[PDB]
Amino acid sequence: RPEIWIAQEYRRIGDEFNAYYAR
Amino acid sequence: DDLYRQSLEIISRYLREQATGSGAAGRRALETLRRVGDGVQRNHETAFQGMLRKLDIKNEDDVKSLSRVMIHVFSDGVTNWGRIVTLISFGAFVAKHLKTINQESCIEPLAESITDVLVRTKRDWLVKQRGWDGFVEFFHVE
Ligand SMILES: [Zn+2]
Ligand SMILES: [Zn+2]
Ligand SMILES: [Zn+2]
Ligand SMILES: [Zn+2]
Repeated sequence: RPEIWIAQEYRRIGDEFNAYYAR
Repeated sequence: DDLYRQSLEIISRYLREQATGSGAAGRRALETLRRVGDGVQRNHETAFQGMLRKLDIKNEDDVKSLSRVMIHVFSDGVTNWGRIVTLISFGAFVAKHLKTINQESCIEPLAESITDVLVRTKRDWLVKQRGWDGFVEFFHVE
């Protein structure tokens, strides 16, 4: 499913930015 | 309402600047967005290209697909600002591609799908963060 892959990419990048500025 | 209109203005202004090259809480948010959103795009160009392909946006009004994925993103019950900034930054990448394939593409239907997902579906979370102030403080660097 294209939508699962797009969602996962968003979260991977989003959470990485989150972690970076959280720490 | 205020939170919707304020958010729409911030997200549209960012999206229009990005595509073309051109309150107080809103000016702060816009500044933060330029710095962080640009960080996101650079370094995730290849991922963003890949997502854009798989989404296959036909035109400025082809947002239904983008809405569904954005809803999906949040369906795990996790809410944080890194994700929100990522949704908006992808929004600007898509806006730039829209103008390169049709120079008088309106960025508005896109800013609206993003604002809708964000404000309708995370309204009280945003209100609890004190809106765009939480965003500004989160990404605040010294
Ligand atoms: Zn899923
Ligand atoms: Zn990936
Ligand atoms: Zn409109
Ligand atoms: Zn503040």
